[PDB]
Amino acid sequence: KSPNVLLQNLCCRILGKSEADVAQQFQYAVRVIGSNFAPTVERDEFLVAEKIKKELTRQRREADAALFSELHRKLHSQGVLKNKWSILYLLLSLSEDPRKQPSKVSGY
Amino acid sequence: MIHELLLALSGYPGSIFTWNKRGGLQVSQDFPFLHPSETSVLNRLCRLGTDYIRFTEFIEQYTGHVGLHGIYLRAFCTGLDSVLQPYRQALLDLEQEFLADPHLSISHINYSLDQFQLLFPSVMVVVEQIKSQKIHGCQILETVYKHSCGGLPPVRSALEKILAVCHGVMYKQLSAWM
Amino acid sequence: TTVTLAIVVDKLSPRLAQLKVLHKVFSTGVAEVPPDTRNVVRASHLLNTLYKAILEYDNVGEASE
Amino acid sequence: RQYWTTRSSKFPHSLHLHSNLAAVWDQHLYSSDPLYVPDDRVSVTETQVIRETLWLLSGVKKLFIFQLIDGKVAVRNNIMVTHLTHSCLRSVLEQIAAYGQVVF
Amino acid sequence: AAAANLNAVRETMDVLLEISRILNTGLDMETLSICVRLCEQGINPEALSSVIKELRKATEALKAAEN
Amino acid sequence: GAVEVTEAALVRDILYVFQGIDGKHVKMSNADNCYTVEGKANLSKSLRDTAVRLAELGWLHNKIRKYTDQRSLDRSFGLVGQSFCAALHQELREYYRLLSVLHSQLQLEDLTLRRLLVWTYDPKMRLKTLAALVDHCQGRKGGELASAVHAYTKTGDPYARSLVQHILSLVSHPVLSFLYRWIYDGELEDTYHEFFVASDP
Repeated sequence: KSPNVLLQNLCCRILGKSEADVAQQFQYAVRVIGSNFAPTVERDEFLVAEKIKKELTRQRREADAALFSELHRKLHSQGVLKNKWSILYLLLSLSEDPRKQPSKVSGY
Repeated sequence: MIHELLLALSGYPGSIFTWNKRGGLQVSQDFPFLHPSETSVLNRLCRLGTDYIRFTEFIEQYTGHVGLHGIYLRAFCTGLDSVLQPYRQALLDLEQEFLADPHLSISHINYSLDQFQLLFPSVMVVVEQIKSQKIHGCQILETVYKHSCGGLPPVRSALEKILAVCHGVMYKQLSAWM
Repeated sequence: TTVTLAIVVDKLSPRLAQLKVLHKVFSTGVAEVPPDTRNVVRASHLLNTLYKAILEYDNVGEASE
Repeated sequence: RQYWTTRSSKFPHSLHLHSNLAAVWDQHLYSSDPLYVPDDRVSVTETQVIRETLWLLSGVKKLFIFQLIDGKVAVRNNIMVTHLTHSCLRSVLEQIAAYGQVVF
Repeated sequence: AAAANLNAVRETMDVLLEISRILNTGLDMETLSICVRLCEQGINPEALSSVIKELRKATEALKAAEN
Repeated sequence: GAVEVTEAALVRDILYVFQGIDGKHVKMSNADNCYTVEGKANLSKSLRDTAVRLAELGWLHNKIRKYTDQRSLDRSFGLVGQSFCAALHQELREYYRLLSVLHSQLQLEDLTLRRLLVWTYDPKMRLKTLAALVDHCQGRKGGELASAVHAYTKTGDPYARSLVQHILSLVSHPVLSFLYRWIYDGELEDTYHEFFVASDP
């Protein structure tokens, strides 16, 4: 229920360990989270979506990019989430490239 | 709106989209609440619906009796119906999708059906050629091959299926003789 | 499950086609035979209509199976 | 509710334009002719229409939507569904009705 | 009301699942809702990403040591 | 009071213009061959300018559409011409699928003009390249068509390069099939006379 409890549950699920068996990792996580609780920049999902589309193009998946645009439309149409920017940023930070060799030209 | 459009593409003319014996299906100019561009797009689809209606009338007229007559003409009608079956299925799938998401636009239907805009005109051209030239017996095979030589891959695949069925009949008669 | 009228019509399409052929055959085999015809004559007309329809449809092939 | 019961209960199935095209069409007629009176049509559900059609194809002789006149199955002229146009609904019901008459 | 909320949450979860699989993010089922439910609290998503990356690194290290 | 068209209404009209059919307040001036925003409605200069910049895309759209429709019906244009028309139809349908996404999003709103410009930037490049290819490729057939495509392959822009290489593979599949049949069957299906081997009967 409490955000700390949810973080503990998440770490337990990720490590496949008991709550006590991740205390050091949990302590590191608590320090990391307590470092910053509020975002330092404005929220606006259009930039997130544009970045997502650019990443998909860089991954040679333009059809998947169109699918992502469609799915973003569907989500915002059936909007039940008020903090999408955050979840989009999370998913972007967690995105991987399984369909191509790992290499990217630096963005500015 | 959307349900009546799907009905009209399914062959059920409505109040906004009326059937003309000469023109086929067309959008009523009097239908309010549509943007004029929407009416134009609808009429572009209605050209396909018109061709579908005319094809269905032709199929029923020339297949239902078991003047041009013959088993090859019946096989042609059966082939046309079997090639239009995927269009019917895609129309059902579109219907389900539009029932699934009320925020989908008519443009979604037009995109989902755009692939048929190329197949249908070519087959209608072939059908009208068969009708006008009164092609009979194996001359139907000749006509279908000649039109099958077209460059449109969707047309090529459809005509190949039709030609294969007609050749299956010709070959059956040949088998009987030989 | 969401069953729509279009889905029902499509599901019945093969049965509707069979019914349409059956109705044409029935009209030709029975309704065209005058009731004032001797039973042998009515039967012979029905049987000949059936035979001719069978021979007509046999040449259509697998699409009419 | 028994659709064969002479009490028309108009229930709006939704406020969505795509769901009320029939109501939208009647409103278009009312908006195009200020003397246009909507015909008194019995509101039937699409599911109910489907079930009545299945009963017709199963051989039920006394259907509310499809009236048998002179050995021809005919649609009652006073039937409306919220999500179908009367002309389209009529055309589809008549296409089914021709086979219903043959079967009958 | 509750039926509508359940429908909405189901469809949102399906959309998020599809978005995850199309992006090939690599996340498993349990990040079904709770992880995002945490992010919905207004938590710094950059830090959340950093911590989840660290946890993934630790988990891979532990699975490599075990294997 | 004058009618000034709202941002949403201008978006709806411009999306109709993008679909290749004019709006209710912005209409194709057929004395310039581009969509002009009427002056009966009062919009700011920047809004009208953006509308024009976007209707450039509608102009290209309608040109490509007319060319594809017209050339698609002539069996005399040959298999290569029909394949070119098919490829163009396919790209057009991709563009239309994006336009339909943008329509659907607008109706779900029922988006700003600048965001729409950004969304339309990439379509502008693609359709510009395709229209230019079409114009340079008009009046040629068969191996002239194949050469025309191979000439467009020389573009240095990589987005254009990939588009044109796909189109060239599609357009060569028929030519390659003809040549394969000439090499394997020792026979010709040349009834249009587009293959570089002439048989003289």
